[PDB]
Formats: sequence, structure tokens, C-alpha cells
Amino acid sequence: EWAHVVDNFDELIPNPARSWPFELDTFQKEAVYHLEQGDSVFVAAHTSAGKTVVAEYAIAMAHRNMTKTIYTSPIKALSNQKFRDFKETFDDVNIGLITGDVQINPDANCLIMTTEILRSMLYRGADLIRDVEFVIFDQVHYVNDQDRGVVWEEVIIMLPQHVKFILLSATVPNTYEFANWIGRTKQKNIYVISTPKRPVPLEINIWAKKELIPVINQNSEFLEANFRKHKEILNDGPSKKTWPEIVNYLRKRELLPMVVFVFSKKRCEEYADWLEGINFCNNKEKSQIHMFIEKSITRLKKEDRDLPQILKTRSLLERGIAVHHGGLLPIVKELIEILFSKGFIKVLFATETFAMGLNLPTRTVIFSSIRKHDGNGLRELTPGEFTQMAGRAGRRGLDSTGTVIVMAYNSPLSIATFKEVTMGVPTRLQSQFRLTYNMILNLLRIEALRVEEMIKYLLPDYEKRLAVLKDTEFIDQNHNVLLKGRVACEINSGYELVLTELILDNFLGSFEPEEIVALLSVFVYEGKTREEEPPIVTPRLAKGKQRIEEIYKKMLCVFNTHQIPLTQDEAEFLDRKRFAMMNVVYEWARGLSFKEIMEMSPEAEGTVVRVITWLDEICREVKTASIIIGNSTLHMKMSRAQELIKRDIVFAASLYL
Amino acid sequence: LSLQRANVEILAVEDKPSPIDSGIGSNGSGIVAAGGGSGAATFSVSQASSDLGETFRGIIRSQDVRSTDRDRVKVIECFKPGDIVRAQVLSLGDGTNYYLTTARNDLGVVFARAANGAGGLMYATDWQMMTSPVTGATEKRKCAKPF
Amino acid sequence: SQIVTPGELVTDDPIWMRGHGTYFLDNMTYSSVAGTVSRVNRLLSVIPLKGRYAPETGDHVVGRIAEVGNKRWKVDIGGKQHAVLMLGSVNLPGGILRRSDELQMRSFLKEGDLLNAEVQSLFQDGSASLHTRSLKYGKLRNGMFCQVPSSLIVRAKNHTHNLPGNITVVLGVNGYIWLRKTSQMDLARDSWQIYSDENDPSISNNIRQAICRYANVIKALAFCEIGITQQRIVSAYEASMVYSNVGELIEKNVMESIGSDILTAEKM
Amino acid sequence: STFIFPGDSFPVDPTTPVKLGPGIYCDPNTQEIRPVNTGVLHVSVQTAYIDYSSKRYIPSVNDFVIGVIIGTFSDSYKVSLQNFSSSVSLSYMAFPNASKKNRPTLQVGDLVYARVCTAEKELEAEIECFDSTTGRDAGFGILEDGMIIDVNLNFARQLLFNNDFPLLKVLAAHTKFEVAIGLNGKIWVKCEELSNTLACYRTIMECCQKNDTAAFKDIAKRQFKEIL
Ligand SMILES: Nc1ncnc2c1ncn2[C@@H]1O[C@H](COP(=O)(O)OP(=O)(O)OP(=O)(O)O)[C@@H](O)[C@H]1O
Repeated sequence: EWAHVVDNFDELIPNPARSWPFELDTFQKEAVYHLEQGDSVFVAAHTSAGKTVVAEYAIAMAHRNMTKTIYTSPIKALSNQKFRDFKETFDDVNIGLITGDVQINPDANCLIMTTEILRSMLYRGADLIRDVEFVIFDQVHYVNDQDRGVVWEEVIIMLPQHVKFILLSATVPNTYEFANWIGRTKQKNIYVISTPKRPVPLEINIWAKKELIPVINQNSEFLEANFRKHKEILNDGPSKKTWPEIVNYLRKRELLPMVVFVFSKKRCEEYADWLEGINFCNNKEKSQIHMFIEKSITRLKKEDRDLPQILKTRSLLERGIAVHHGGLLPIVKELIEILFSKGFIKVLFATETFAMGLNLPTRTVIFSSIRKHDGNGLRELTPGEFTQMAGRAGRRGLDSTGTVIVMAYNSPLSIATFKEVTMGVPTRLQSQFRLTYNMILNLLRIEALRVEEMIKYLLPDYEKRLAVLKDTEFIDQNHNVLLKGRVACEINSGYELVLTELILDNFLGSFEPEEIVALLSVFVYEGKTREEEPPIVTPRLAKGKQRIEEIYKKMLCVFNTHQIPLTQDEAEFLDRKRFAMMNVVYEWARGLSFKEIMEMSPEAEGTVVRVITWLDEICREVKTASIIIGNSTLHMKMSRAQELIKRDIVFAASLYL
Repeated sequence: LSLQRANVEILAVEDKPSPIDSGIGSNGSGIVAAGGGSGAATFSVSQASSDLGETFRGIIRSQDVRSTDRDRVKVIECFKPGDIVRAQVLSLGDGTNYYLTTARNDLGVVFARAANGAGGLMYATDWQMMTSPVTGATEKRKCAKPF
Repeated sequence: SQIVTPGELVTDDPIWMRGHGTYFLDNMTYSSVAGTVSRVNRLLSVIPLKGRYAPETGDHVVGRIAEVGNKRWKVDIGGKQHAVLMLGSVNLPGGILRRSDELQMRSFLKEGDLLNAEVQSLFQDGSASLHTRSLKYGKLRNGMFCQVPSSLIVRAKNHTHNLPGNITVVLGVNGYIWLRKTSQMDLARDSWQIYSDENDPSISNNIRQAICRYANVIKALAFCEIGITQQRIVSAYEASMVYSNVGELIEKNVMESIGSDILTAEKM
Repeated sequence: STFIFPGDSFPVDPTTPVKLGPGIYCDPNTQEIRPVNTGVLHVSVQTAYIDYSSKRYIPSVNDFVIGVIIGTFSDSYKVSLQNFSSSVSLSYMAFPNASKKNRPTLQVGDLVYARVCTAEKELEAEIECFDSTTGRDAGFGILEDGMIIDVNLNFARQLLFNNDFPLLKVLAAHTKFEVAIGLNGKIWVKCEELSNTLACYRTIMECCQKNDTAAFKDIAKRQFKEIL
């Protein structure tokens, strides 16, 4: 019932469950020894230190004891990669996967799933839980969110008493509290094991005028003289002859494997296109990559393999250059990941999502800039993000040190900002706990539950929001939910009041299913682009635009009458061009080859599929509202819309399976 | 039989027949079920408990066939229709069925016939095998331990 | 409002959106029930004068166990269909997955038991789903049961009240009422024994007399078709102290007198 | 080659091993081979079977059938192949590119074209909407609109497996149409106009009522002249 901090092995474990062709570190031996006694273990070691050895040993122990093991990750992206890795590593152990999309070998002795899947399984009371010996939680430090926090705590609370725990994460300020809470709730002994330092060391350099200046060594000690020399020698943005000036200097130094972080989807493509006449495949690597690409994309239809994105990616991949951002199709993105994992890509232009998860290390990491635009204005990179990105630079065994390059574009950078970004204690994130109308409406239907006394453990804002709900006849004077409020309780995505006013105003009664879904994309597409909207749409679908804007404008005046502070998204709603995707959605539902659609769409293929995916939830909510009010005409129109926006390409199987 | 469970009828409760009268000969000639004759349509529902020859019913779920590996059990590799099985009561269930288990070494098949009841009797050979004496053919069962 | 009958034309304006209680042909809207016309923005519907209780999310209801099923219970709450109580929606004293409790569900709830529950969600056809995941819900004991029509239960924010004489009342939205002796939890409002069938061994005669009087005055209020609230219950209980014998409150004239006195006192 | 009756002598040498087809029974008590059906005995590693007349279908693996959805469960459909018969089951994962997010959208009352995959004696038969043996998907799935015709089993076998049966060729000389043939005794047809579909239905019914394949052309001409 307590947490213990710890900081003759051969005789202690003469018959290990698994063996490795290298000498284990002290923390690995301690974890193995405490797993062989029947106790839970907490491991908090630096990145690229070998945390996955503990999980493999636990799986081997379970196989020897003929018990079951469950592996869980916060992010669904990592589940497929870990499934492939475990399937490759283990040959005598059956591996299964349970996600919201797939379900492979449910009867296997080793199962990989998501936290919510385990929550639902525990709620249902599955019979396989009785045979489970170990449950492993990987990437615990990524569960400090709001949506990821409640499910993890509920899963921990609901687990039975015959299950032991293995916890893996990085070095975070809040480490002993998690272990203490778990050992107090479950009344189990858990040992906290930590590592002194990184097994592979990292260094920080600065690039300026065709050479590299080391400014921080492997001991994390700042060098002032080198920074002064950097300031002296330099006495905006990259040029067209900048990336060639780097792809050749590092190539001759035998430090080729490179990952460049650019905080823009469009800038990565331009940077990759600026590299002309550079190759890394001589005669057979190109053929192997071509065969791999041709085999991989066979699962798509014949006319879906001609999309411009696929052609450009194929042309780039033949030379060892690729890009990684959120505008790509899932199949292309996982193809790039798999090719990178096989050592076929030398230069990669990546966004911030690559660093989070995605266990694909490299040798060189170069920062285009130390500032990024996150929603509201520009901001210098926080130390946590810099540590997350730079830490993916040294691979154990194949590298003796991790190199990091910070660019300088014909202009010196301030040293105080550099020191603050690179040196400083990271701070845990926090949320402002936004209050929404859907939450207020849901809380007013609960019997008893005095709302004010719970908000304290925001009060001036709560009173103002109640006045708006009473004005537009969502609740009466006694705060009883009326018919209008009941509909809004079932709309969760973005805009409860505006959508409810639209439905009850006899809107959507004149349009066809194809036109209904086209108009609803304004609530899904955020309109961050600046390209010209389609000058001609149709004689209709333009009256629908005016009606929506008038209704939104009327609702916006009510909000300002009661003096309610507004978010950036709600304030700049009509300012952005959120109606630009109507034509793309309209032709998709009408039936048109996706190659012809992309010739006129203002967004990439990856963005278009995301919009259609988000439009499935909107149709479900409107179907629910039709039952509440008793309008069967609207119910059948929304049922037809769902079947019209389903295509084969959105259900393509993963390449990791 | 199905993929999830087996349906049985109880013939004896601790070496005592249940019921005493099985109803043989009540429906005339041929081979007829207990409720397959003319009297089944004229039974007085509101003046008695049950009709002549009715028995208690039970259900064996696939997870109750054995105590280990109770997620890869194939029902048709354990029982066949017409077999005599020794089981133990787990719960009273609803008004229709009891709940039974065979997850012990002395529970399982005691009598069986080859060719799904059309052939002769078989004898137990191993924990999971029975053998036909006339022709040396073998089938898979979950044999209750003899002796 | 306006009273309509089945088959009556309500409007011929092709501007309204049709809701419950209506059917239409082209631009003509008709009534399918006897009731009143209701308008909300562009929505047009008819509200019936009579009907059974219709459950809503968040309701506080009282029900009786009807069937014991496969990992679920069937609960009668007075609606058109039985409600559903899943085995995962209740709190088990020991645990859910111990290395049973699926074949031994009658050791917790069995046919005929009364319980306190909350509506969690509605199914496609309007049937309710119940849950008992709080300390304020569960098995009912130490008192008596009575029933009034659900249309006489005034909507309020709280449905459990402490009355003079050490009596507590649970007013179900569906119209099912429970009167009991006040406990420690009720006083504080203002493990294995939560499924016990035993009553308190120290219930005195005064509490029994008070419960009888409260049941009689509740029936009297229901006879006069007066909505039932806590204040009205207390006022009717206090005004009935003229009669020394509780048994004289079952006559019609006494019930009408109590109701008329309540109404006159309120109207003044 | 010869006409045989139940209880007759089986004209096969006991030494040579012969695989047994429909209409022939192996006694479980005496290990004797005897015929149990009336009809024509065909002997082809050689196989023997009896061709007999029947109307009631019994499921068998690798057969092409047409079914009706009569009920939806949590994980599969309930399908009827013939009136008054025991139902079969069609799994939600028995469709091409199926997953827990790509659910099928069939309703009660739809027509389906499928293949029998499991026909265990002690269990309920199963069907699938794709050829799992070859990975081919040739016409399996929902049949929209059209009309359904009931025939006997020998006629359906002749239509499906015999390319010298002249009915499809004489029908193609009058109109363009789509067809699906089920071995459980079902034929589905569809044309662009309702009158052509009606003429096809009448022609098929009348041709099945007869036994002479040389009169099909006259029947088709008369029926297609009747509809004007
Ligand atoms: N004691 C060791 N000696 C030598 N190599 C080791 C040792 N332990 C692990 N490795 C090697 O480290 C490589 C990868 O390390 P690993 O993936 O476990 O780091 P990690 O801590 O899990 O990174 P992340 O923070 O993304 O979870 C493995 O391929 C393994 O061969």
C-alpha cells in the first residue's frame, strides 16, 4: 500500500524468461528483478534508453505462466506501430489488436487496445479479464490532458485486484504522485525506477554562413565565446540556395540522416521543391522503392492511384526526399513512415506531429526557426516542445552523439531568447476549463445538484449565460428545459444555439440531401485559407449562404447585448472564408471521380477526407433532433445524405496490418 | 448444439430417475417425442403443472465446458446430439433452464454412439478420444474419466 | 389555447413545420388527437389532453422489479414499456470481476422489489435506460407505498423532502410515492447492507400514525385534483389535526373540505 | 446410364475405391453401399451419383443461392432460402472490405446473392457474400428491383451449369436483361421496361412447366407477341 523509490543478479534469476544480446543497464535489471518477485514497477527514464525491454520481459513472463497481457497507449497512431513491432519480435506469442476501426485475433494471449476500449470492456464485464496478469500503460506523461485524464483514472479505479501494473513514461515533475495514488487506491507495492542521464548525448550547434558553430557541448554547458564569434561573423528567411548549401555540407561529414522541422504545411513543399538535382538512390534502391510503392497502393481502386499527391510523392521518394504533414492521405503518410523506418529516406521535411509519438528516430535534427504561430499570433517555442523535438536525434548503438542544428538566416538572433528556449525547467500544461451552453443545458436536467456550489470547487460568467438561454426561449423563468433546449442538449460538436435556430426555422426543408450536406460544411471547415472562393456555385446554395449569415449575425448581437467575452473562433466567424468547400462537398455527393474534384478544390487530398469524416457526426446529430421534434421528413433526408458521402477510399486498410 | 452453448435435458438427479414415468407408449406406435402426439394439443394448462413426460431443461455455455482456455472451445469437438453427459448445477437460472458446468475431471461424456447416433457404442480411450470397436475409427469428445 | 379533435384541419399555410400529433397532405395540416395547438418558431404540433407518463433524461422515478434477465433487469415505472437496468449500471458490494454475480443476480434484486433510480438515456422508441450509480439511489425500505397520477406531480428541482414528525417523502416523477422514516442520510442532505430486506427494528407507533395521516392527506389532495407539492402536503397535514382519529379522513366530505380549505388559504 | 431403385444391387466392383455422391448411402452398421433414391445412376478417382427429381432444397457447400433477409441481430442477419425451411445465417464480416466501421446496410425484405460456406450436420448453415476460396466477387450482394421466379432444382442446375441449354440464348434474341441463378430454386431477372420483365417471367414459367427444350423458341415468340 506504499510506493518505494529505488536508485548477485545472475544467481537471483538463473533462468530468465527472455535474453538479449547486450548488457542490461542497472534500471533494466532492477525492473526485471522486481517483476520476478510479483510487484508492480514504475519506470521513468530518459528517451531512447530502452524502456521497451521491460514490456518484452513482461510478455515473456506471461507466456511462460500461460496468462494474458494487455498493452495500452493514449494515442491510436502508436497502436498499429507497436502491433507491427510486437508481431515481428515475437514468433511463439499470438498478438491481437482491438481499436475503433479493426479487431484482429480477439482470443490471442497478447492484446493491444486503446484506453476507451478497455473502459468499455470493463463496463461490459468481459470474461477474459479473469486471466489477465499484467496491464502495461505506455506514454503515461501524455495523459495529463482533460479528455485523456478521466478515462485513465476510471480504468485504474475499476481494475480488479489480481492484476499487476507496469508503467512507462519520461522524466516529468509529477512522478511520485501518480505512483502514490495508484499504490494507495489499489493497495499494492510499486517501485519507482529512474535513470541518471541520457545514454546517448546531445549537442546544440548554430549554423551561419556556410559553417557550423558548436555552442553547447554534451555536458549541457553553454559556450559564450562561440556565441560571441557567431555574432561577430554575421556582421530573414531561407533563400533558394540555402537548403542545397546544407544538404552537401552534412553529406560529406557522414551525418546524412536528417529531419527538418518547418511549422507550415505549405512551406515544406516549397522547401522540398527547391532541392533540385540531388539524389541518394543509385540504381537498385529506386527499383526497390518503386516495387514497394506499387505493391502497397494496390488496395486502392485503379482510378484512385492517379491523384496528383500520389504522383508527386512517388517522384520524390525515388530520390530519397519526402515530406510529412497533415495534408496527406493516411495511406501516403504511413507509406512514408514505413519507408523511413527501413532506411530509404535521407532528407525529410516534417511538421510538429512527427515528434509526438511516431517512434522513428534519426541522426540530425535541424530547426528552421524557434518561433511558431499557434492560433493567436506568433510565439517563441516553449522549452518543452524544443526538448521533445530535439530529443529524437540520437539512436542508441548506431550513434555516438546527437547533433542539433539551429539555422540563422542573414540575421543574428538574441541570446536571452536562445537561453530561455534551450535552458529552463519545463512547466506542466493547464486548461482554462471553457464553459459551453451544452454543458449548462445538460446540468440543468439533473435532479438536485445545486450547480453554483459545484462551480466553486466562473461564477460571474454562469449568471450571464443563464440570461441568454432565458431570452431566446431555451429555458423558462424557473430554469426548466423546454423543447428547444432539449434539441441543443444533443448537439455537441461546435454550435448548439445557431444549429437549433436553423432547424426550427423550417430551414433544410426545401433543399435536397446533396445540397443539405453542402451547406452544413460551414460548421466543419474553419476557412484558414486565403484563396478565392468559387465565383459561381449555383442559383441556389447562395440563398442558403445569406440565410445562415443573417441567423448567425442575429445570434451574435444577443451575445454582445449581455456582454459575454467571445472566443477567437466565434468572433472571426464570418471574417474567414468558411464557405469555400461547398462545391467540393456538393460534387462528392453527386458522384464524381476524386481526380476531377482535386482539379478545382482549394485544399489537398488529406484535408478533403477529413471534412467528409467530420460531416458524419453532423448528420447523426440532426437525425437525433428529428426524433425529438417529430419530423419524419427531415429524418429520411439525413439518412440519404449519409449514404451519399461514403466512398471506398475513406475505408482503406492500414499498411501496418 | 450451436456455436455458443449446448442444450440438454435432465434424465436423473443423483441416481434417481426424473420423472418416474417417461410416457413411453402414450403416443402409439413408431418413434415419437413426448409432446409429438395428439394429447399435446389438449393439455389443460390451468389445471396442472406440466404434461406427461416433460423434463427439466439445462444449458451448458462454452465458457463452462472447461476451466482453462475457455475462449477457444469448439462445441462440436466436445459434445454431439444424443450423448449422455454428467454435469453439475451452477445456478437455478430462469423459469426455463438451469445452468450447468462440466469443468472437472469426472464430468463429461459417459455414453456415445458412432455416426451421430446411427452406429454402435464407442468406448473412451483418452481424455479427448473415443474409439469404435467394430471398425477402428476415432472421434473427438470431452470424455469423463471412467473408473 | 385552441381545442381540436382528430381529423380537424389546423392550417393550410405552407409555412409551418409539422411535429407530434399531426399529419398532413400537401399544404393541409390535420390533428390526430384531441388536445391543444402549440407553436414554437416554425414548428406546429398538438399536445394531447390525456396520456401515460413519458420518460425523459434526468428524471427521478420509482419502480418495481418485474423480470430478472440476462445481465439486466426489467423495471415497471408505469409507462407504455418496461425500463431497462443493466448489470453494469448498478454498484456491487464486492466487485465486478473477481477470480459469478452474473448467475447470482437475485441475491441483490429480485421480482417485486421497489427501488429508486434515475433515467440515463432513451432508446429509439422512447423506452428508458436506468442507472443506480449514486448513494442516494437503491433499495427502498422502512415505510409504505402509495400512487397518484403523474400529471398531478408539479415539476421541481428537488424531489425528496423532510416533513415534521420524522417522516421523509420521495415524490416520483412518474407518480409513484414512498413514505418512510427519516434516516441519517436524509438529515445529512439538509456496504453489503444496501440490498438488505430487513427493516429498522426500532420503528415506534408515533411514526406509523404519522405515515398513516400523511398517506390519507395525499389521497385527499389527489381526490380534489390538486397538484402535490411539499408545502401543500405540510399545510394539509397541519389542517387535519382537528380530527383526532385518522380513520375519519377517508370520507368524501372531509377530503373535499380539506382541499377547499387549502385552495381558499392559497387564494387569499 | 441405368435406371435404379432403392434396395437394388449396386453395380460397382467392391475392390475399386469410388467416391460417393448424392443418392447413395453407406450403412453405419453393416458398412454396405446401397442406393436410396430413384433415378439415373451416373458413373464417371471415379465418382458415382444418382440423378433424381426434387423440389425441396438442402444446403451444400459451394452452392450459389438467393436469400431473403427476415431478421437483423447484433452480429449477423437471419436469412431464408425457402418457405417453411430452417433459416441460415449471414455474418456482418462476410462482405468485401468489411470492418467494424464499414457496416452493411441491408434491411428486412432485401434479396441477396451468396455462396454456401459451412454446412455442418449438427449446426446451422452459413453463407457469405464473396468467394473466399478464390477471392473473387462476381455478382454477390444485393439485387435491386426485378422479379423472382420459383422453379425445381433440376431446371436450375440445367440453367446454371449447362451451356447447351437454349433458354438464355432465345431470351437474349428478344431483349437485353440481367439474370442471377440460385441452386435453391430461384431465378432473378430485370429489364429496362416492365413489359419486357413480365414477358421474361411468363416465358420462364411456361418453359419450366414443360419438359421439351425444342419448344422454347415458339413459347418465347408467342409470349413476346402477347405483350404487344
Ligand atoms: N541495454 C541496452 N544496450 C544496448 N542497446 C539497447 C539497450 N536497451 C535497449 N537498447 C536498444 O534501444 C533501442 C531503442 O530503444 P527504445 O525504443 O526502447 O527507447 P524509448 O525509451 O522506448 O523511446 P521513447 O521515448 O520514444 O519511448 C532498441 O533497439 C535496443 O536495441
